[PDB]
Amino acid sequence: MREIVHMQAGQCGNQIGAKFWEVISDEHGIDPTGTYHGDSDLQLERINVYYNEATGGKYVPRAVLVDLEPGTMDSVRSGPFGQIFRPDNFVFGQSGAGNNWAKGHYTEGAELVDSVLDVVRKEAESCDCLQGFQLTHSLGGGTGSGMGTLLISKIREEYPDRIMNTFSVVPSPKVSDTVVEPYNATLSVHQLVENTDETYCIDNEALYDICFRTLKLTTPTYGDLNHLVSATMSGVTTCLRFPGQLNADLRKLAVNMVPFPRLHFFMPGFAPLTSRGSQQYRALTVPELTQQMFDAKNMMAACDPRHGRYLTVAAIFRGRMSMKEVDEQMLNVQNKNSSYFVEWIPNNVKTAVCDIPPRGLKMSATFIGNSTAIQELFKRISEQFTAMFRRKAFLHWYTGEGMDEMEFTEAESNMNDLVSEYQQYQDATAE
Amino acid sequence: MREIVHMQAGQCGNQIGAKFWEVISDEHGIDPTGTYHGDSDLQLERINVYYNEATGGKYVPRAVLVDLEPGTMDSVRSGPFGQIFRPDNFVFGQSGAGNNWAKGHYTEGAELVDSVLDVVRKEAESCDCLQGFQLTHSLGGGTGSGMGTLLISKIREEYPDRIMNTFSVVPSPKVSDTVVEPYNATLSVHQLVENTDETYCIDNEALYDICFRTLKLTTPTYGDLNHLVSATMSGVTTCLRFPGQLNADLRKLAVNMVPFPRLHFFMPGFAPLTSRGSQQYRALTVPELTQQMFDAKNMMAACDPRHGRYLTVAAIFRGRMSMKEVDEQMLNVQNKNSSYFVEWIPNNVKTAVCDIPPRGLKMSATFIGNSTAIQELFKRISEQFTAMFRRKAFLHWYTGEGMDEMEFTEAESNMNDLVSEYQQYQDATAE
Amino acid sequence: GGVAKIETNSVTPEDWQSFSNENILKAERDRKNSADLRAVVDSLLKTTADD
Amino acid sequence: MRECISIHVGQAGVQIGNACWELYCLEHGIQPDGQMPSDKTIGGGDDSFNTFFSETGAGKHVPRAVFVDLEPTVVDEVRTGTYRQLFHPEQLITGKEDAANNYARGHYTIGKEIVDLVLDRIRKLADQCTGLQGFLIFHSFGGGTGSGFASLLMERLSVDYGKKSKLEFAIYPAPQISTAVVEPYNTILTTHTTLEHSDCAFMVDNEAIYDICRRNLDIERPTYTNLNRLIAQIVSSITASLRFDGALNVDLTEFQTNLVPYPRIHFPLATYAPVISAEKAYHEQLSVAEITNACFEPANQMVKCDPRHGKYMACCMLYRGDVVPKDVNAAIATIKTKRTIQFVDWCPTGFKVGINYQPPTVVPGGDLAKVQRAVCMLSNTTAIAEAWARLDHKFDLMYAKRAFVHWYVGEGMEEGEFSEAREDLAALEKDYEEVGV
Amino acid sequence: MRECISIHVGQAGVQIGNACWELYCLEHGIQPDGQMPSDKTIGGGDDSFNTFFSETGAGKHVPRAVFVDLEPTVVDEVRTGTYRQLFHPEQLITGKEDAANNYARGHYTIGKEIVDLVLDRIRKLADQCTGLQGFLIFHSFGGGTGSGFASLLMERLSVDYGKKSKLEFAIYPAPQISTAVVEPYNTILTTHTTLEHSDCAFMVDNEAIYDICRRNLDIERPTYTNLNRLIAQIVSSITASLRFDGALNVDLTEFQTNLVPYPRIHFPLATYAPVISAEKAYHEQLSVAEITNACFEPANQMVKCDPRHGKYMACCMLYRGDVVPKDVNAAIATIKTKRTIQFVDWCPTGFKVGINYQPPTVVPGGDLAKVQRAVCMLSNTTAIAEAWARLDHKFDLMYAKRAFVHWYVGEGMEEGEFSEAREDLAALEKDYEEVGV
Amino acid sequence: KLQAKDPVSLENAGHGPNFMSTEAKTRFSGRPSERKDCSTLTVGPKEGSGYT
Amino acid sequence: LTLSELDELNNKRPTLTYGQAKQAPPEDFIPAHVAFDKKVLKFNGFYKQT
Ligand SMILES: Nc1nc2c(ncn2[C@@H]2O[C@H](COP(=O)(O)OP(=O)(O)OP(=O)(O)O)[C@@H](O)[C@H]2O)c(=O)[nH]1
Ligand SMILES: Nc1nc2c(ncn2[C@@H]2O[C@H](COP(=O)(O)OP(=O)(O)OP(=O)(O)O)[C@@H](O)[C@H]2O)c(=O)[nH]1
Ligand SMILES: Nc1nc2c(ncn2[C@@H]2O[C@H](COP(=O)(O)OP(=O)(O)O)[C@@H](O)[C@H]2O)c(=O)[nH]1
Ligand SMILES: Nc1nc2c(ncn2[C@@H]2O[C@H](COP(=O)(O)OP(=O)(O)O)[C@@H](O)[C@H]2O)c(=O)[nH]1
Ligand SMILES: [Mg+2]
Ligand SMILES: [Mg+2]
Repeated sequence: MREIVHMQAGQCGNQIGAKFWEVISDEHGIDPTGTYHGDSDLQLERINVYYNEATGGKYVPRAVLVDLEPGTMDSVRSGPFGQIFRPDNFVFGQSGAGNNWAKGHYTEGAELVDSVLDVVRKEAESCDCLQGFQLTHSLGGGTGSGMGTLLISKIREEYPDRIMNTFSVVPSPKVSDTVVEPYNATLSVHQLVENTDETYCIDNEALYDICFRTLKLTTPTYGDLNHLVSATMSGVTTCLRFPGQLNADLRKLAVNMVPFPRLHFFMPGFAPLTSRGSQQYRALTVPELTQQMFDAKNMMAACDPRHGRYLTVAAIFRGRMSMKEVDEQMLNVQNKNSSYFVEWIPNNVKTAVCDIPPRGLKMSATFIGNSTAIQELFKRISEQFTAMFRRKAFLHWYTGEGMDEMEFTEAESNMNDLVSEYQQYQDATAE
Repeated sequence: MREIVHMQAGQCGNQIGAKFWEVISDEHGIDPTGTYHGDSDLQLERINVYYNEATGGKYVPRAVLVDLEPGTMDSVRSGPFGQIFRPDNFVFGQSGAGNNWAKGHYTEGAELVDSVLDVVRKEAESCDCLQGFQLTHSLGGGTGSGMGTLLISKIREEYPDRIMNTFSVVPSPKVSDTVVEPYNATLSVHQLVENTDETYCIDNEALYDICFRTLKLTTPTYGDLNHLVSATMSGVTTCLRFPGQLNADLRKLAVNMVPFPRLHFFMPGFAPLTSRGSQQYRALTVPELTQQMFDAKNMMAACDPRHGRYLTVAAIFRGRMSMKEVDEQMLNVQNKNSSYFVEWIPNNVKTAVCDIPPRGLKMSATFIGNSTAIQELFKRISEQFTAMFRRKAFLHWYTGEGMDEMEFTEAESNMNDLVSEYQQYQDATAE
Repeated sequence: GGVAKIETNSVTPEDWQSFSNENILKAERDRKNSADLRAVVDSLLKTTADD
Repeated sequence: MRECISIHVGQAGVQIGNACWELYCLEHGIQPDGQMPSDKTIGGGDDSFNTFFSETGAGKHVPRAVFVDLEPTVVDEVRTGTYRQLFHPEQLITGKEDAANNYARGHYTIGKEIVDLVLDRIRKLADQCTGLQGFLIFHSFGGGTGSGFASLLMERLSVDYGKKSKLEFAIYPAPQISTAVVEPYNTILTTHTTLEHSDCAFMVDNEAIYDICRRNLDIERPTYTNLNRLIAQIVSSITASLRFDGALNVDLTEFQTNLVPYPRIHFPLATYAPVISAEKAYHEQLSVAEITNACFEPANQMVKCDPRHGKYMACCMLYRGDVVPKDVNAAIATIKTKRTIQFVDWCPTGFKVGINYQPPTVVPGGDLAKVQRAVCMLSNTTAIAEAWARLDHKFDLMYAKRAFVHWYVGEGMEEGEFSEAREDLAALEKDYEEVGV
Repeated sequence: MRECISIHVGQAGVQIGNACWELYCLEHGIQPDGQMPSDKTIGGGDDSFNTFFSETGAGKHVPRAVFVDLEPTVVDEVRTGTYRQLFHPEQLITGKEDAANNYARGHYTIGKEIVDLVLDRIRKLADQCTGLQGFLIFHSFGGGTGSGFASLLMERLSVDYGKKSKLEFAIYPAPQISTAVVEPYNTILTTHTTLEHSDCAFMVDNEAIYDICRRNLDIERPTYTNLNRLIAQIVSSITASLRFDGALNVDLTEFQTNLVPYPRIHFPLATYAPVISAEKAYHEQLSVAEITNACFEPANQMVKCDPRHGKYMACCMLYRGDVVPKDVNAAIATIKTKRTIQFVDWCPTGFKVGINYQPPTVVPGGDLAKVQRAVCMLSNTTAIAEAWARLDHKFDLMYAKRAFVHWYVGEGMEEGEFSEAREDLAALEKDYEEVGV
Repeated sequence: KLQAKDPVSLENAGHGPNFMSTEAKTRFSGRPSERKDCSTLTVGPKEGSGYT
Repeated sequence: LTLSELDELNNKRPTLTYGQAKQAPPEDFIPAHVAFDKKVLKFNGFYKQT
């Protein structure tokens, strides 16, 4: 009866959470009306982790949709699978900040925060065995960065023991999509380091590369982009919903994957992923699943674990497989590629096998990696931040509605401290 | 075979009594013509509480409809469910002041009181048990307050052993809509203190507050406010009419709320109250009912309950329930917010669980509070009255018919003693 | 009208077949025990007369 | 011969009586219309219903109960319900005005207009009875008719009858959970009245029964029906010695003699074992040692009262079913070797056991399971002084400022009976103290 | 008279217990609803189930097991699986939040929420035991509730009891295959309670069982179900001597007084023979001498440590099936003259022989063959120091820079616990090294 | 189905209570003591009652 | 490929993501004291005396 509360922040968070909720409703056999039309008892075995029994047979998702301006929530409500959400779980203000951390965290985000906190308190009271909170947002916005990090902080002092997951769409190394994006990313990870239990860094450049060099797909479309991220989201919380041979919840993943309290930025990965012209040329087996799971091209972040060092690895399998060959592949990957695994931790791969695969697949696997390669992303954001901060680019707003240069200085210092920590634990010796 | 004779006085009385009569006629299956079309024997077994059988198998409400001018009574005869009333208990005057307590209590009210008294004697002698009297008037006007308090004085002098509750829609600071509201309220609250056994004070700005934040409705108009008042009125006598696990009539409610004779000014509430768009998304349970009642934004009086202390709370639950959740929810509320309850009376909760919910709701509840925070409206009306009375304004309209200013001074003084008594029993400790 | 009355007792179509199958198998099981006892009684009716 | 007269007073009394008489009809095989099934038989004697049912002669088994209330709701609910042809219409008695949770209203104003008729019906029932074993008065200490008119009926019955026993089944308020604010006043007044006119006063709480139904019968949302079914099981296990036959038997007259030491301490606790649902019943042995331990568990009493905070004085244990007298005093020996269960020093032998070989009857569509063995425990511990002191503290809080006292003064009472009840209750505390020391 | 209570704590413990109890049910002829169709049993006579099952008196057989997890899952799979009716509802104790591979969570914060439920259930199962002989406890060292809560339960069980025999069947972490990260931390934090609260502890490696299934059973796709089946067969071969009748037979007291030389040296190797598929049993003779030789093989142990690097201190053989003590004497004579196996000089006779004539049973859908004879060889040997050495190397490698210690420190545990448990395991290694020189 | 029970929601199989239904009328239905049709079931061996 | 596979795509395929359905044992056991409760056989007799 463990259960988490989903929380979408920003327009990116709103679309990606709508995609996540519709795919998890497809997984649990929930119609767009809200009733149940599946074909097994295992779908209602653990329906309470994501859904609440409304009196009348309807299943309402345990989600809080937050936006500063009623923008993409209109699209969420007017699209398919958008009527399941409770209309009291949509929170909006009359203005809208947009790609501004200071307006999303101090001026406009400080007015909606009381209503969002009231809604989240109501959802957690509706919970009886709450596991934690799962917030989806993007680094490089105003509501996703500012309001999202404000929510993460507020719920951190509200519930200091529940497991806090963030799915953060991080800036890509190439193509900007926002010009104050280094500012928002730095000023948001300054909160994400010390206020989240685990953070999954996701970037559109690597996801587009997955969509072309892995699935071809000609036209990727953000529907399929958020589908890939939502498939990872469904994979990471599989043992909470279905029986398996080796259970591992979010607390288990955090315990086995976080060696030091600041080092909790992961690279997600989901790898049953085959181009439609090559479905006839592959065999869906555990060794091939492991190979494509540990392949560097499959990674959803632009950082290179070949350039870095794997501290910890979590592999969550789905399907009726053997245990011996799964364990053998996880040992064999390290025993061959021992230069990408730090050798002061022995057998740093955790295995979590669940019985039920997703619909349409014989087997599945999702990959959560805490490499030291993620320091390249923070190095990129740090130098892109200082190239602007050394000439006070776009800083007149951030000084206008109420910050100092000291906040940016502290955020840059915290990022560089994280980079130095990742470097020292990358090049630390065995003895 | 307990029964209540109903009285409507003034325009507000004849409107929110009409809505009350049609909602309990819907509960009892009475047609607008007057012929029964229900489905259960429970729906007729205690119909003698409010109805009189006539020759032809048609039920007549046991109500007396009083107004100084016969426009509102033509409107209430014309309204839906308006032809069930007798035409004999429709007492009208040719002239009539309106918004003048002196010309509703002393002049053109001293000769219509004989006719309404004759109708009251008729409807009281056409009875076998006569539980009591229910006046649904409103303070602020002339015939609502003056003629209403004259009726209460006459009834208390004639039958000083029957339960007798007035509701009153006591004036608000914001909606206003009448200049002489402080005079009209101050001249009648001391009469209510002296005579009335239960005063269920409702407020217009609080009703607007409910229909703005609690249930959206996007245009609350006036019928929805009356329907809230009517549902609150029907939720008190559900133990008189329908059977339940634990029963509490009007006399039991009076005994178990009022500790002292002068503190009988209750503040009511209702649950559940959902928006029309989010009614099928809610899990309606007894704990969530308690969540909705024990809240500042749900009370139908303008007072905030957090600004004082609860003396007693009545919870009249309706529906197929378990008594343990009712008891444990009341006890958790008391043990959590024990600072807001008086400590010299342990367990400040009266509980009555009836088995028949109102139509359309599976699981309902009626709130009654004897809070010491009811003194805010009295302090507000007192300061408005002394603002309009420090220099004698609008006073010739009251002193042109024999009223002295010493009456105004005595009413203000008695209202101040009511405020001081509420303050004393709030701040009194178990010494 | 029809009247809503829930259903209570109603069997799955493979439960209906399993009711008639286990009645036949129980009757066949008790029939061969009687046939075993018939050969016992017939045999001892010859031996006891011979002794 | 060996019959008792039931007096169900209050809404709690009437609903408890509904559960009790449903259980009695199911136990004796009597149909809801008071007839024998004829083509079906229930078995067991020729007069093993006469304790509760009087035979007309045509097969009509009218009971021996008086359902009385000053409210036409809960009793006309019985008159409308399925047991409409079982009760004599003059047994079911309704007033007009409600007592409104007021002892003064139920004892001085509304009780007097109906007390004459209810004693007339009681006189008719007792004259029908050959030799009466006693009265069983089912009510609640919470307030209204069950605290007022019930105590008035006790005073009038003690005046008119005298030596006949008047057993009480009292729904005593929980220390924390209550449904009224005048419950300390009503409880102290009705206890001061019944302290001088009762012979035994079996206490049953409500929060404790909620605890039993939650932990044992795993019902997370119990209503009053399950509580009343448990209380019906208590009273059926009490009177099964009178109804059926078997081993060691105890009658209601000297139930008291083997129960109450002094003519002040007549408030025994209650316990029933086993209380188990249909799932966790056929996976256990249900031995006599196990059910005695289940009776002696602190979180199994029928009243919210920890028995470890005080010594026992008497324990009357009524076993039902496949109970051999070897196992009863095998288990009682282990109880006596246990030192946490500590008895009072002036009572070396403190057990009275009664074994009937009739198992309890399970109700259809109920919650209890059909068990082969059962035991009902009646403990007379000193630990209930904690509940008495909680009642005293609540009465002090309410009576310090004279809250809800005009409602009692204006309907008959003087302002001396409150203080008299208070000093009587303090005297009861001191009597418990001298009994304990 | 005898019984053996089985506790199954952890996900691994419950998954061992599922196969264990299906094997026990098929051995004793008990259907999953909980009764035997017949009365007489092949081999043992009448009450040959009392070591594992208990009579309710009405014909229901309830196992003497306690299935405990700090998690709704897995125990809910048992509760809604095939054996939903065999198990008592209250002997399957579940928590709400898992310990999440944390010894601190499983031992200091959330273990002490249902440790008293499992202790009360143990005491209530022991009350139904006439003479209790064993406390067989099944868990894993992978972490979580199988380590921390197992340590807490073992500590409270050993201080409550202590005249009984608390045997362990632990899933020790394999040298190179492991499914978690903080496994050395959890194993060293829990090895103290296996050192000083255990009478005996049999630890297995998952990869050793994988290797014997891959080689002997010819399963290139082995699974935890197969692993639990082999472990259940080992436990059944250990406990068959109590329940089934036969020749010279060893109960737990004889076994563990002939197995351990010193109180701290109670950690024996486990081996089962003949682990064989059916299509290979068609070819093999499966004679006593060759199954004994198969027991004395390096690549046949349940734990990855080569026994040629140590001295065999003691060996207890438990034979089952078509086994004659003459054949056993011939097999022991064959083994004792082998130069590969060498013993300590302070054990002149080093074999304890138990014989049963009940062959092991097979499960439908199983993997082992229906062998006419079998043997479980349990050898106290000093060659297990390899596993402790590998575990201490892993733990020192992770503890050199304090990885994952913040979880344990913040979850109510002092930081010196790791150091003192490492010191205890170093002392255990020192004893096992210079016990056999 | 194997959780802690609710008589209200378990009324009318699993669809909750009925319209205009009271607690006494739903519970105290006056049903006779049922005699089990154990034709397809396997009755356990008799243990004997206290009279035996 | 044939374009009729678009119409064949809506076919019911045998769903097997949840594995084989585990067999369940029937509830065919009842204790004697619950099975034979309230069952009495009634007869009538002469009992002649001299
Ligand atoms: N166990 C149990 N207790 C009940 C039941 N009904 C009411 N009570 C108790 O009765 C107390 C309230 O007093 P009532 O019995 O309702 O009042 P009354 O005796 O009918 O007299 P009035 O106040 O005039 O209605 C509550 O605190 C309940 O605990 C019931 O059905 N079962
Ligand atoms: N032999 C065998 N080992 C198992 C099985 N299931 C789990 N394990 C072992 O258990 C170890 C992990 O601990 P778990 O049992 O899964 O977790 P737990 O004991 O329930 O404690 P938590 O982590 O809090 O859930 C792994 O290293 C496995 O080797 C099984 O079915 N058979
Ligand atoms: N994968 C994915 N990324 C998105 C989506 N919508 C927006 N983004 C990313 O979000 C970034 C812009 O941040 P934005 O969503 O405007 O932040 P906000 O203003 O707080 O909502 C861009 O870099 C986009 O790449 C989406 O549907 N899918
Ligand atoms: N609820 C309600 N309030 C009213 C109505 N009419 C006036 N009021 C409020 O009450 C005050 C005057 O009361 P009124 O109805 O005129 O009293 P009457 O003349 O005796 O009927 C005004 O300030 C209004 O705010 C009505 O029809 N219903
Ligand atoms: Mg009543
Ligand atoms: Mg687990």
